Amino acid sequence: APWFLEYSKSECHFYNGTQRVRLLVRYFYNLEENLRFDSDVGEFRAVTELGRPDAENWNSQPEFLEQKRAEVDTVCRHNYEIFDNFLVPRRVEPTVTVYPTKTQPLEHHNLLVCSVSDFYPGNIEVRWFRNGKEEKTGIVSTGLVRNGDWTFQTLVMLETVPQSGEVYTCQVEHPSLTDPVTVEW
Amino acid sequence: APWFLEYSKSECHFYNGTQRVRLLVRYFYNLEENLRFDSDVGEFRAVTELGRPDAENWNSQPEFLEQKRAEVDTVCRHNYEIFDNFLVPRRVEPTVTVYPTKTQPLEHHNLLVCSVSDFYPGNIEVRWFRNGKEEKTGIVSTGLVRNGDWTFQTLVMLETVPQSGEVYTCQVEHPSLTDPVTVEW
Amino acid sequence: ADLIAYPKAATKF
Amino acid sequence: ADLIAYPKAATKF
Amino acid sequence: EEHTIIQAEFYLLPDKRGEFMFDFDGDEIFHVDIEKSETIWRLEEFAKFASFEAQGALANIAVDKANLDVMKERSNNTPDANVAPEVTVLSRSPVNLGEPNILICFIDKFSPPVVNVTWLRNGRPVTEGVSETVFLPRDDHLFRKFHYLTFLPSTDDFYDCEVDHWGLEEPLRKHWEFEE
Amino acid sequence: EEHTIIQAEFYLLPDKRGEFMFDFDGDEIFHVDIEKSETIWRLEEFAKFASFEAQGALANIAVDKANLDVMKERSNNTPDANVAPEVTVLSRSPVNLGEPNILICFIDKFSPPVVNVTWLRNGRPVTEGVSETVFLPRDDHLFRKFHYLTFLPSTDDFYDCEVDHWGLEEPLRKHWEFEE
Repeated sequence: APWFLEYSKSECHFYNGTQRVRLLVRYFYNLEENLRFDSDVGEFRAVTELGRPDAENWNSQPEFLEQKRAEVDTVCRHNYEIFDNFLVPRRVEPTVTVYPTKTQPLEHHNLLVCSVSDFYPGNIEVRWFRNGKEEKTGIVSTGLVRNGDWTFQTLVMLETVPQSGEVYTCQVEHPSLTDPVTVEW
Repeated sequence: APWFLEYSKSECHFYNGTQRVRLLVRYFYNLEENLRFDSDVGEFRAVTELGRPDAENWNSQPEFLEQKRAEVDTVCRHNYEIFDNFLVPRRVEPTVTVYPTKTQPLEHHNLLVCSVSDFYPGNIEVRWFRNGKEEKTGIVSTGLVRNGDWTFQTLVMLETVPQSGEVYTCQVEHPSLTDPVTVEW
Repeated sequence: ADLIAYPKAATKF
Repeated sequence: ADLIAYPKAATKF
Repeated sequence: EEHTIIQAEFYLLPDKRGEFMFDFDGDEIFHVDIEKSETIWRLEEFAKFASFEAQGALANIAVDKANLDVMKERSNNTPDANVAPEVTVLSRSPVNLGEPNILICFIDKFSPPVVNVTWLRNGRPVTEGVSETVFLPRDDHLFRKFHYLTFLPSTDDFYDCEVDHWGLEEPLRKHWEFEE
Repeated sequence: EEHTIIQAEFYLLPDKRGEFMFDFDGDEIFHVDIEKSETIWRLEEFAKFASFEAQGALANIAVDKANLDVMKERSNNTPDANVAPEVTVLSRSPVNLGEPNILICFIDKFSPPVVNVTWLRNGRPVTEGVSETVFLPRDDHLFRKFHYLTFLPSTDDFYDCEVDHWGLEEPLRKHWEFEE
């Protein structure tokens, strides 16, 4: 089945607040990125032959070029100011629970799971401790799972042969928490 | 065990009555759809190598091709006219009942079930209300269950912590009904 | 009771 | 509720 | 008005079985009993509104028989796998003790279109008060089918739908019990 | 502070569909319903903090419609393949029997941005208690999308997310079952 798609993305990149902004517009036709506008360059640049005509045409209109370069402030910085009031500071505390499982054959238990869900933003720390010593190896994770509704979840598992008397602790550090969250097992 | 199956489907698609008809014949050999005839195309088109011979052979017989294209009227529209007298207008009013359950642990009640059964056709609306306000979240459904005998059934459940004094209403809208059906709890 | 039409099956080689 | 700006789309030939 | 009329037919080897039927928006209108050469309406009432000349369907099957032989030769070593069915069991309508009802055994997403279905009541085969549909078409290349069992609701009995298919290791058994 | 705001828009033929949306660090802020000409915030709460004038987005789409026609002519036989999606199904949060939860159907790495998604419970289509996002941007030229199903956890039911895309031979079905 033949399909035709005119698709563009206008990416506004921020480094340390709006201290350094960079606008990057990318144009695609079906599966090919054919042209782009890098604010750090100041003008359009063809990515493939199919995008040359537009670079030639648009680059020769000083009035229009001036307008794009200004978008770094008129669009990027402008919008950041608005979003900095509710999106940048959004915080949702995670729900932390621990629980054992098998995974392998059976008898006893070999996997300790630390489930961290329903949190935001995405940067988080999850550590495992065995009677006070941080377990660095034997860790298996599902990675940072984005839910699409502005929340994340993840599982961080420790492979172990539990010896009665041992206390395991899952420690979670996250911007929405004033103090590390711990859960023992 | 080796099995061999020659299977074909002749689908007649209708959009807004017989205003726009589209015939689609699909041929399968065991698990592979190998060839098809799309009336909107006018001729056979191989889906896989195994169906090429037939497209080549049948497409080169103008007499036969003319006959298939005509099936859009000789078969599709022709049959729709017949069925429009008893299948299109078929209506069977649903039986609606409400009842609470546990599902979870216990004590009190946490699930209100709206049971809608024995109805036709399949398009239906089931809404929940709490003292006049439509409950949008907390709804769980079994989906549109087809019974195979020209009737449908479905359960639409509301998750709640009932507070004496609150009145819950299940409202059902369906083509077979002149007025919405309501059941309180 | 009107007659239902059916699409004719074609022969292969 | 401040207004979000959007980059303007350019026309091609 | 969005609607769909599907006419489906096939021929299967080595079982030597054919089928010809009509579907309207997902439900069977009728099928032709190949052996007896007659039209079987899914709902009796349908017969007073339309009619069909069976011999036409039988001719179509004869063409499918012939074509299958061509198809076998044309692929050479075309034989392959199959798809085991999903099986579900639920009652037709709300179940009330003492009020006769019907259990539905829903067999879906499978091929070839051949199955062995057994209704069990407290582990015993039931052959009276049962019925079934022919192999119904899906949006894809697979089939679905319905089996029915009449029963008297009770708190101490239990039921099972046993389905055997080439794509299954051992016969599949889906359980059903009444709950108030 | 490292952050990224992506504004994405497209026009697709022959489906004749357009889209215009904003993304913040990978999550949708809002998108414009082209037909109704209105802003739809991904999270209700967002509306009290900002606003958008939809007509501006509709103008942009009009320009993209026009440009598409130029692009079709400029490439001549530009048509090509497509990319089938990866599909995954997982629960939103830890699943506990009797506690309503949500299944997430994650559709990733595909193009064109068009799909048919169906939620199945014990093989049956579910259309109540479901929702979805529009086509979300990736770091590359492909799209991703999320579908959601509300459900009551149980040891005997099973689910499936059915996804159909031009890049797929047959519709794809990803399974999910509860496990303690």
